[PDB]
Amino acid sequence: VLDLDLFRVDKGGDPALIRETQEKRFKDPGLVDQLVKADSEWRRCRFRADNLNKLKNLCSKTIGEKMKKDESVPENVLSFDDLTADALANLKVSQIKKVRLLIDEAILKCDAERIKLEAERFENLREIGNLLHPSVPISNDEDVDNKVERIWGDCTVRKKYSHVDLVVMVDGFEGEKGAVVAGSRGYFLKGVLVFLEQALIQYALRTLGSRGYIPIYTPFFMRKEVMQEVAQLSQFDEELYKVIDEKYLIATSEQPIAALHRDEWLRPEDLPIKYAGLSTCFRQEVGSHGTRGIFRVHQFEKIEQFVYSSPHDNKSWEMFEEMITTAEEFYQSLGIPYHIVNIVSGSLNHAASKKLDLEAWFPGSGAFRELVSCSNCTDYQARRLRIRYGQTKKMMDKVEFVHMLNATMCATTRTICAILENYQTEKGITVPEKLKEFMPPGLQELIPFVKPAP
Amino acid sequence: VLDLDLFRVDKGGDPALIRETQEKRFKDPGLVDQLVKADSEWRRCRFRADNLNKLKNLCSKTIGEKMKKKEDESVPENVLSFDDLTADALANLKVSQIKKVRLLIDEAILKCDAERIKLEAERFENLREIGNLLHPSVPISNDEDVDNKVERIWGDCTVRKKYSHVDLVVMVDGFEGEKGAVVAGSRGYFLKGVLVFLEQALIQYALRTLGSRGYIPIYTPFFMRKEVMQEVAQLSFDEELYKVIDEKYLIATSEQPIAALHRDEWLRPEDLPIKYAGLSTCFRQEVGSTRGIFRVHQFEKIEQFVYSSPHDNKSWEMFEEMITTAEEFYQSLGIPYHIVNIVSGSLNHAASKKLDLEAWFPGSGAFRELVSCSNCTDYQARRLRIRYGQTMDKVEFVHMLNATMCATTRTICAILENYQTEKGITVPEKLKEFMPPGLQELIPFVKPAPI
Ligand SMILES: [Mg+2]
Ligand SMILES: [Mg+2]
Repeated sequence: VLDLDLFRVDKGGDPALIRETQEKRFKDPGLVDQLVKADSEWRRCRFRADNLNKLKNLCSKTIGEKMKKDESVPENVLSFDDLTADALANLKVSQIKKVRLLIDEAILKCDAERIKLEAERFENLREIGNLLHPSVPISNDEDVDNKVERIWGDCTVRKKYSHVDLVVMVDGFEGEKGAVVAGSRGYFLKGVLVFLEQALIQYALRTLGSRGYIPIYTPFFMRKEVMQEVAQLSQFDEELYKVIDEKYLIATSEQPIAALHRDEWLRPEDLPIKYAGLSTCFRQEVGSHGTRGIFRVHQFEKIEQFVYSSPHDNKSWEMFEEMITTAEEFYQSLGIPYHIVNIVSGSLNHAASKKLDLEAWFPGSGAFRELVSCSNCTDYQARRLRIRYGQTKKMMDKVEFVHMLNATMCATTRTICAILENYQTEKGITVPEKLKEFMPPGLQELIPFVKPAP
Repeated sequence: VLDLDLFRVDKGGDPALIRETQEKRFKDPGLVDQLVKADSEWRRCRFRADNLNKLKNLCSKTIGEKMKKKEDESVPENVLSFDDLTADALANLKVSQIKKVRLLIDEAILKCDAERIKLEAERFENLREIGNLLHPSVPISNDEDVDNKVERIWGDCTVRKKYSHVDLVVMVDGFEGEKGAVVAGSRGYFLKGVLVFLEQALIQYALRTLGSRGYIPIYTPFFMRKEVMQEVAQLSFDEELYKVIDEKYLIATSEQPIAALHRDEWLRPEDLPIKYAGLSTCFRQEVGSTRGIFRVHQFEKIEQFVYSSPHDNKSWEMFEEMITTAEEFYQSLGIPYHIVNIVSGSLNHAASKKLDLEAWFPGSGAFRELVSCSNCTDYQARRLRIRYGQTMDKVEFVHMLNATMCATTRTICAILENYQTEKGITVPEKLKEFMPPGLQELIPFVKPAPI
């Protein structure tokens, strides 16, 4: 969520800049005007209600000195404007009472507004997205305007089989009974594919590990209270699962890891802190209808990159590029062709300044499909989670919050499909060099077709 | 659930033995008698009704040949019986006699619709509560602590070492349980760094070991639909699992999804044994109520699931292979342990026998179970309807055995407590190959102990 001081010109903000961003994503720019308005009303109330406190006091102190010594009149010329220490000392105690009653009744009307405002403010702030990097293509149309930045390896080449067939032909896949047991799209992974996935996971962990990442195995479900801080409203509907306190099944490894450092002060010598998330992830995936394979599925393992960065100096954008670079070199090494894609503003979620997708070329399917997504969220989440930049070297008006980035480096199911269609040959699927050491004996070299293709 | 013919003496049964068993288990010996009664009442109704009918036809048959070939008294008394009314005695009784005898047979025909209800009532209710046959070796007691039999011991289970698994897990900087309780709830945890690596080593080592002994590794869904989770899982809906919303449950073992894999199938005898190494993350609510990774709500588990032939000793030989395979595993990891034969009182209804491998924790000064192996014979297979062969005469069911070979967090604790030293945790030889460089000799203590 954005700093409120950004919506206040007297605090150094530019409501105009945010109005304009709200336009670059495609969303209501008035959502800003309503926030400023409600914020201003909020702020005037705190001011006016402090005046009323003084007027009430003078009232109760004077009704104080008059009971140092029933009888009534309607008697009001007094608007609170005309009300003075002397003006009231000339009045019957019954009249000063009916005035103080008009004050405390106004002081309460403030508290009523303030309350309905504090919310109308927070409901609006939640729906206003983060500032965009200048490089983001401005469009609402994802397919036409996503912009291809780099290409690598041969993305033309066509091969014989789709990954749907190949998971059967090597007999690593039970989708019929998986569909009975867990519901639609449920699956079992058999044999070679289990050993293959373990190799991927090992190679990824080794990779990130030696680049400085700390492998971390997350809990798979989060408290509903911590979840609301790390995700958005369109998350709790589209894909998350409800569990019974009351908890949600994590859709990524970024959720628990963000909440890991919550309400804490990270020291600059310690940044950047890089984690390699290892988790099983669950997505309800509403909107994806259209039959089946292991590619789009409700349950899978991910290896995620999560980085805590300093706010200053562009160290977070430097880290951002370093993060997608790590992702590329991983797929480079496994010999998967891909192209990097800069996602349009309309398709970014609220916390993202910029998003890069690495999309692999699937030779069998003859399509690009997304293996990786990479985001810089700057301080948007950090400020909700209160993760503060912990500098000891000077004195500060307001604290600064760390930058947070997350990339999903490897989603085992999708990556496996990618490997399968790219390494597929005749006898079977060739095992990628970088994975051989991680396969069991007899499974290095090739993975044979044991069964015919549908 | 038991084969109904086991209750029927003339079907080869021994209802005494089943009673005796139910005694040995300490469950209710009565539930047998009830069902022998309801079963017999129905069958008696039925044999009467069927056999009383077989005579009514032989009444009409030889009554047919009578007027056709050639040739008025009361009913002769020496024919009314099942055994005394036979083809011959009908001839000497003429006809218009046979006619009247046939009216007495029809007066005695009854409907069993009333008795059937009662039988099915007993089956649906009681059958599920009569436990499986016991292996001769199962010690008979209801008190585990005193009467569990220790069959074997390996390595030195006396030895003490300085720190428990609770401290080592901190000292290696492998655990954030403070901040994992914030995120996931009570007992929630993060595993980090060296311990994420140790565990991937274990999973790799376990799967090589099972894979090269002929097991097919299988990665199951981590949740199943409420409907199917009911149709499969053992009486122990004891543990409260977890609920997901779709109406789904979070699995507590791989055993449930896999069992559900072969449900309602006929299995080629040629193919058996079918051996699976199940690999899944498991979720246990009720962790039992000072926080380690030993008792937690979520952990990875590698399980052995075997389908076997019902004939001869095959499943009991299989049972021994399985418990052995595990011992050898913990042996190669250099983990001291003893095998425990679990008493009759404590067995699940489906278990014929259960062996527990309990490793020794030097730091803690305690035995804690890393492995449990059970042979359920055809008990569950019969309910799941997983059939042996013949894809007519009496149907047979496969035997099913299952053992959890490695529960990663528990195993990891055993390794730490046993391999601890002054400098760090020595890496166990068979694991070295699977760890990253810098981790192959030793896992260092980078933090002071929580003292
Ligand atoms: Mg996607
Ligand atoms: Mg446990």
